[PDB]
Amino acid sequence: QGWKQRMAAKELARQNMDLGFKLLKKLAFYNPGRNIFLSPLSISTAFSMLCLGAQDSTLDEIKQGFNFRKMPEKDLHEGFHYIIHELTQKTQDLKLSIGNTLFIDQRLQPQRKFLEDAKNFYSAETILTNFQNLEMAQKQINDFISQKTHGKINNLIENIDPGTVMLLANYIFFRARWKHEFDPNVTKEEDFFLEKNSSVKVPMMFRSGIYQVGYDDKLSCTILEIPYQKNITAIFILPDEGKLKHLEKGLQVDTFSRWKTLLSRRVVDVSVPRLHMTGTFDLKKTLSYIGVSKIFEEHGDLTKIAPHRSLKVGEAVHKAELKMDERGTEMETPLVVKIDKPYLLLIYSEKIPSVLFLGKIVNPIGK
Amino acid sequence: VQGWKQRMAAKELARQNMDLGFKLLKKLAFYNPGRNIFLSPLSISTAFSMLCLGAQDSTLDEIKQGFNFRKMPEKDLHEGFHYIIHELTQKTQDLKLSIGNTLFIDQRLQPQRKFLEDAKNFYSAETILTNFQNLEMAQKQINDFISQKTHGKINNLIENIDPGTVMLLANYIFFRARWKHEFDPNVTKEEDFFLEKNSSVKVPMMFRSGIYQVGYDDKLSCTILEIPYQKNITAIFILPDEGKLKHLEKGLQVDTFSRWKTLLSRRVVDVSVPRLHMTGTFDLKKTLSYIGVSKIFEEHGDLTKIAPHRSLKVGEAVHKAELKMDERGTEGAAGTGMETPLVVKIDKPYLLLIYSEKIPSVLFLGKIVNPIGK
Repeated sequence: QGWKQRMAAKELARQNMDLGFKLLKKLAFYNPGRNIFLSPLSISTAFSMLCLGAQDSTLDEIKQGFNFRKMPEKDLHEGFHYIIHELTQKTQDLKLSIGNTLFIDQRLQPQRKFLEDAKNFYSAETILTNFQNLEMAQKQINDFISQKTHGKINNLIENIDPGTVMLLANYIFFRARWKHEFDPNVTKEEDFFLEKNSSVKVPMMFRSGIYQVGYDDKLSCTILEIPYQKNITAIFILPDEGKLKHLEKGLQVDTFSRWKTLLSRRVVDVSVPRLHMTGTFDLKKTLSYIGVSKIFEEHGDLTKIAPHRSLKVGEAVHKAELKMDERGTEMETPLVVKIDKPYLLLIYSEKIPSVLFLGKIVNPIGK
Repeated sequence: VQGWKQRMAAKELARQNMDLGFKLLKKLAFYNPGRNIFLSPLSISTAFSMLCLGAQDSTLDEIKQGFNFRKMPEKDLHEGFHYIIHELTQKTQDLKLSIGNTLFIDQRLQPQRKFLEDAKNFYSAETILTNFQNLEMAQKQINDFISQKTHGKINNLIENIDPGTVMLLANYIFFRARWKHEFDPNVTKEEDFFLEKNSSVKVPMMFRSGIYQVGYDDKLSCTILEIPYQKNITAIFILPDEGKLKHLEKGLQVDTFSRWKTLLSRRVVDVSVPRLHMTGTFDLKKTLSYIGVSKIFEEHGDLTKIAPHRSLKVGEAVHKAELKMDERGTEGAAGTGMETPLVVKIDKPYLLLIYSEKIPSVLFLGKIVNPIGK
């Protein structure tokens, strides 16, 4: 019946919503005035997969920071196997792929149990790499990712710290058709105001129709939902002028369960910018913001990966990519909501409630 | 009319190119013994025929001499290769084939429009401006372009750029195709591939039983198998008997293949073919030295039609061919969804030829000494 696997996925996806908001708060604090676009779910798959090979302090600190301690390990890996499988899709209405690749030096001896578990549960490959020549190792890695991602992720690695013998690559892609397509001709190049007096011309889409919309008088932010076809929803949170920081600080799962109350089906004249977002994150620095570091340190806890006490994830990279355009399947006083100022974006799956992406878009055409 | 003249030029160019390929394979295997040699002689020819659009005097004459372009007018040379590229270039489910020519020129130079338009119209070749004053950035700019254009099939094309380079040529070709009759991925076991006498290695070995054009040449002591693709292309496996590959290389010609075709016949065969993900990268400066072409990589006054500069020369030139051979193929056409089966196991060093049938052309030419090596 898949009942247990689907329950683990729902609990893991729910707990992951909390992680996403914690990372967004820290990433926006340490990187102000910059786009922050990531996939908390994708990041979680990578470090749940590493729990297949971690022990003692490293394993406990990973489960603590990601909140994996609430369920058994057997169900943790069975839940993520369900999540990845359901999501992993190459259809016309949804192009989604979650990639996890662990590069290990070829002189080390990866354990077969880990290798097979990582491939079966997470579809994660373990590639032998020549970390004795970092110039060669960097070329091996980038060539592998470029091939696997069909030229979408090229030059994934641009620097390898000296001493690296293991590197983790996490990458995700998303391309979905809206429930009601936007008119490509009504899409004009409008202004996106970076500040109260700083503008840039960006392609701005437009459509009028029924959307669940509201306003949160606590955070002073408007909430709009533009639905995708394949049971996914794009949630645009447009804060009022000067309340973006206030929104960032107060964002919580309690806020997520609360915004649902303020929604209602209404006719809205929506103006949404197009997006082709790519986010690259050093997972060593990012995870430090949530108290995970031992996995990137030598403690002798990764012997189940390769029999060596000095083993550690020397470098870890996350890459999130999303393309939002007009493609799609196809009453009262019209409302007006034009996203023409810094906003937050959440791509929320409805089956297996999961936050696929979490974005702070300060410039839809910046990079 | 009907494209007859263009299609005749293409056939004459493709035929002459078979001779070049066998000449290059012999020289590359001599200077690179015990290694896989996988290249596309046709792709290399498109690159240096395209440069004939902008070369003059000694450089132009030496290219036409070394590549044997002197036999037909230049108008027909470029119309023939334009036809070859057009027919081959496909991005369908049954065949993904693309031949790429990209000229990277330093941004201080001014590429001439006549050359740019002819190279784009006849050969689909792009001319991208690069900042060769920062060689690290130039190498990443180039490789990222190729990876993006080829969807990650041709990666890290360039690995080194000599200081002073102001022009760089990248020629690259990749290949994916569906067999006429797919192989069962489940029957694909890891069998032995004998690198030498009593020296074996485990390689993924595909298997299928069906009708194939097969034969055997008791003179050169080699087996000839043809596994056809769907879109009018054929994989030609020449399997020498143990220790007979070296003799075969010395003397391989089109005449040899024309004779082997006599020894073929449609027969039921239990074929065992290794899986392949071949990549070959070649410095075209050294490769073309084996056929007497060098001036294009030297400073003469012959490249002014490309860019007006007295010191202009092709500072670097790289060829990269990429191919993947796996089980993918058409479905539902064998048995239900005849005679004594023969047995052909490609389990020792062999030659591979990807042969186009409309415009008889050797798309790829490979010496596989180890299907999982290199």
